[PDB]
Amino acid sequence: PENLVVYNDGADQRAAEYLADRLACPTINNARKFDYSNVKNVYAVGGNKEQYTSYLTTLIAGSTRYTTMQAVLDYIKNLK
Amino acid sequence: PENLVVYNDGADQRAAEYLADRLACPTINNARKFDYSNVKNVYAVGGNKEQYTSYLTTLIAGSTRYTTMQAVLDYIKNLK
Amino acid sequence: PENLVVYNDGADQRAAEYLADRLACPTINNARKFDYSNVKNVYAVGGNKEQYTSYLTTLIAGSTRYTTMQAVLDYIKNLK
Amino acid sequence: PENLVVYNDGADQRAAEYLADRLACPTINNARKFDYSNVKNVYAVGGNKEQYTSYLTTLIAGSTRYTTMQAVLDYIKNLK
Repeated sequence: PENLVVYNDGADQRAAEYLADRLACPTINNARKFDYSNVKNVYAVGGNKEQYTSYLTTLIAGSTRYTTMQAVLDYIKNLK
Repeated sequence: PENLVVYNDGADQRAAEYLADRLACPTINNARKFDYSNVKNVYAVGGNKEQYTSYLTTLIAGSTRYTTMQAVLDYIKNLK
Repeated sequence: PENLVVYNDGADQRAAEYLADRLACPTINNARKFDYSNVKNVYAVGGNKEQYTSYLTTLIAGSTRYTTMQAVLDYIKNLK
Repeated sequence: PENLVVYNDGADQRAAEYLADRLACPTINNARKFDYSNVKNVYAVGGNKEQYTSYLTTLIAGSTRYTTMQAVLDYIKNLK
């Protein structure tokens, strides 16, 4: 209900756990059927918006697994 | 606010993700400072109760990483 | 060249890391193009044999992610 | 015997798996007692050299989990 990070099976879970560390919050596998309606900030890591809940707040993703990870690190480093 | 699974760095994350799959819920690393007061069911996987929040509901843990995993599988298999 | 554990993206990596702990060996993601010809024992965790190298020695897999994990634990517990 | 990536429990495994993807090779947990003498290139991700085998070839590590990950991405991106 404050922050949640969602990811799909595979390399993107890696990036998601780094984001979850910085935000001090939980992660969730997108394959798990879940009620996102009461989560304040829903972050998605990797892929496209259509894969995720319509309650998504922020998508962090690049062209590859490596650039998705770079995008997360950029996001983490530039938080104020 | 329904279910959350907490784990410590290492092998226990493995067991936690299996439990989170069965419960269709998020996981959280115990190193992340987090407010557990509004979570209905807090599950902890591995270790002892003193490592975790006082809002803990269910600890699933054995003597080793392998028996902790066995305990989680037992828990999953026997849910009705 | 003694032991190697191979897995596919997702839950099966979890089981593979438990097996790799017991065998004190490396793991490899099956998506990585790799030369298996010089590995003495090739273990695969989850799925079917057709997914993996023809140098496969032992497949440990069940009907589900949970029973694949059970099969690995059985294998670990019963080693002499 | 060509490439192997070693890591310690925790966040550094994340970076190690990205490196292993790029190099198409296995990963190994540093807690596993292992014979590194016949591996051509031994990569370590995170921490200091004293934690790892003396057969280590390349250490990729920063001041934090996040900068260790950045260092791996830099390494991956700049390979020719």
